[PDB]
Amino acid sequence: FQPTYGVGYQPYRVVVLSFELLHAPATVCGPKKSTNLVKNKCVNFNFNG
Amino acid sequence: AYTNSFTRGVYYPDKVFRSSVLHS
Repeated sequence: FQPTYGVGYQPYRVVVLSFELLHAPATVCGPKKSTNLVKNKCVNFNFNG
Repeated sequence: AYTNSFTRGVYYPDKVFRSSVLHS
């Protein structure tokens, strides 16, 4: 690689974030505030997404 | 030497709970 080359020949850094978007327990999350838990009442909910 | 495997070697195919069901 030389900076004199045309953009087709220029270096690109590439990253591929790969997700195991499984049923299995999550070691990674988006930053979100957890509420406390609730029971025996009709609620909207989110567990691990 | 060789032998019969009988009904060995089933394993939980996915990390999901299921109960009282015949699952394909």
